[PDB]
Amino acid sequence: ASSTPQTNVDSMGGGDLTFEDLRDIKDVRDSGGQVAQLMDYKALLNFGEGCEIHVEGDDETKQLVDGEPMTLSEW
Amino acid sequence: NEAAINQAIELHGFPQRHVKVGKEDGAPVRDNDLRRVRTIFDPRTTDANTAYFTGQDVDVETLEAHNFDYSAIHEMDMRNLTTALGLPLEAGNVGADGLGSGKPAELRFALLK
Repeated sequence: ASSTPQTNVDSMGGGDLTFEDLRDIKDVRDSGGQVAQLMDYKALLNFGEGCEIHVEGDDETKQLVDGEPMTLSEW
Repeated sequence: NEAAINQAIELHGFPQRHVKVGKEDGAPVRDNDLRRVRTIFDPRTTDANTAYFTGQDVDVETLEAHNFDYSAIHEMDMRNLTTALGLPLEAGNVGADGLGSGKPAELRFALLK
C-alpha cells in the first residue's frame, strides 16, 4: 500500500472561514442572555466537573528526578 | 417592565367611577354644574353603606378593572433575568409544574453545582 494519503481532501485555496465569522462567535459569547447561557451550560456539562490523570504501568518507574523517586503521573 | 406594571396597576388594576349627567340629545351641562355633582358623589366622603337618589337624567357608570396577566409578565421577566444571570428559575420565586421533581429538576441542580 502507501505511507501518505492518496485520496483527495475536497478543499484547497478557497473558492473557507474568516476572522469576521470568528468575531461573530465572540459576539454571541460576550453579549449574554439565554443564548449565551445555554452554550455555557453545554460547556459546564462536558468539562465543569474536573479531570484525573493515570499512566499505564507508571510504578514500573520510580525515577530519581531530583534526588528522590517520582512517577510520570507525579511529574 | 416593572415600572410599566407599577404604573399600570394604579390605572387598570382598580376600577374607577364615571358619573354621567344630563340626557342623550338633552340639556347642556357645564363645569360649575359638575362641581356640585362631584361634591355629592365624592369618594373622599363616601362610605360603603351609602345609597344614591336621582332623577332619570343622572347615571353612575363603571370603568372596570380591565384585566391583564401581569403575573405572567412578571414570570417572563423573571425567566429572562434569572437565566441571563445563570440562576435557576426557582431563585426568582417562580414555580413550574413537573420541573420541581426527578431528573428534570436534578439536571438544573447539577448545572448550578
